[PDB]
Amino acid sequence: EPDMISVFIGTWNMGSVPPPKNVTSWFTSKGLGKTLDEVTVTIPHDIYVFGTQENSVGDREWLDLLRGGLKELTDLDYRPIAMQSLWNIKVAVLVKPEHENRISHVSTSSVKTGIANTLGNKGAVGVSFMFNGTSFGFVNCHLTSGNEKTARRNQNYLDILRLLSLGDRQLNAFDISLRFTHLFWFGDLNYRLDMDIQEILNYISRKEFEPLLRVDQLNLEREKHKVFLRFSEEEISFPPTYRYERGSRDTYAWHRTNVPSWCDRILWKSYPETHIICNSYGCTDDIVTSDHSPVFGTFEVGVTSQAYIEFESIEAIVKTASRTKFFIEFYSTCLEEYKKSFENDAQSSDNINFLKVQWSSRQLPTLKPILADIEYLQDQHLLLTVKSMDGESYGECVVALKSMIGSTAQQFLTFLSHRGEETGNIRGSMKVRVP
Repeated sequence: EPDMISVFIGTWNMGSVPPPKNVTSWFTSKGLGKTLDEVTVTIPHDIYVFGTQENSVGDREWLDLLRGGLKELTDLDYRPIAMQSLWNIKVAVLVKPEHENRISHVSTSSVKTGIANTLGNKGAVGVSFMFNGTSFGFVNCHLTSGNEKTARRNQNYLDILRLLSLGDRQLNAFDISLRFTHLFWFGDLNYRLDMDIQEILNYISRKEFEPLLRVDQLNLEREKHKVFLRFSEEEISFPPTYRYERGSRDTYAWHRTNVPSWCDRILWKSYPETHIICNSYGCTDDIVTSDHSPVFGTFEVGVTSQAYIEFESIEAIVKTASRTKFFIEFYSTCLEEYKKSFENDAQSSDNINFLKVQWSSRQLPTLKPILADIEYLQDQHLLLTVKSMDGESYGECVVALKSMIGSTAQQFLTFLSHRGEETGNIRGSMKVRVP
């Protein structure tokens, strides 16, 4: 029935002590940054997702605290659809009672990413599900600490990306960056500021965040295309959330030392031509039990209620030295089974590192969707993987059917990726024809 839903994401490193009794500000996006402080009448969200780190409250008691807090806030009995914990890294997903019958295909997963000669218990936990016909993944993580450990954090990220098993077994050809309509990845990512302490404190007291954001390690690693390929993060207008003295937010704790940093982050990655708007991204300033401040993010998200596809041609530019033949596998929830193309019938290159690979219409199968309703087909997506004939994918991508419905073929162009690396691009011409 609903066209759109409101999704809340919270991330909080709790610093190994229990929460204060009142965490209302976290739930309602009140504090610093892009906030919902103007809102006078709380509009309860459809889904609340809580990711925590250094959470030393027993699992049952923690879930009870959250459910109890939401009950008091909303007067609704929110339904925990899933929880997953790995050491003190814990995620929970709660939904309005009315939505319980809209949820299906729930899975959870965890991944350990321990590095020698460092403090352990790092990794990630995840939950995925369907809300009617739209799929969601949520990843909560705690990555390697330390100013000098950027490379370790990047490897943690890649290991989580590769090993987290959320979602359908058939989507094994893809990693979690392409398994869901909407993927939220958050946690104590532990990336720091490349600047000395007194200089950082100066900019924080001036509320001049741009010079700090320029030396944020996460931003810098994303710019290098090493992590979070084509994810989004809302603009940061709140002060660094680590490391505070407990009992107030007036003073940062300090021993390059453990400099104040945006450790705690929310990013997202969505299928093309979908509706998602970020309505808040911020931190609280009245929750003072931990050396981190809680971070909130909220999102309005489109949801879709639970014929043939013909290509004129496909051309891929693939980052590879191989000169063999290639084919494509096509997957989608709108297909009864996955389909495969024939060998490419043309290829060329004037670059030792790249290859242009082409499939004419003849080399490409028509795909048959399970339902011919225009409104159904508009919300669907195709997942493509480019494979060699000898056989391991060279690149995956997603293509939206939204603008392709009709009699004449339409252009598409998108990026190929594999294991967190950009591996080229793919383009073509296709249509989704209904009788």
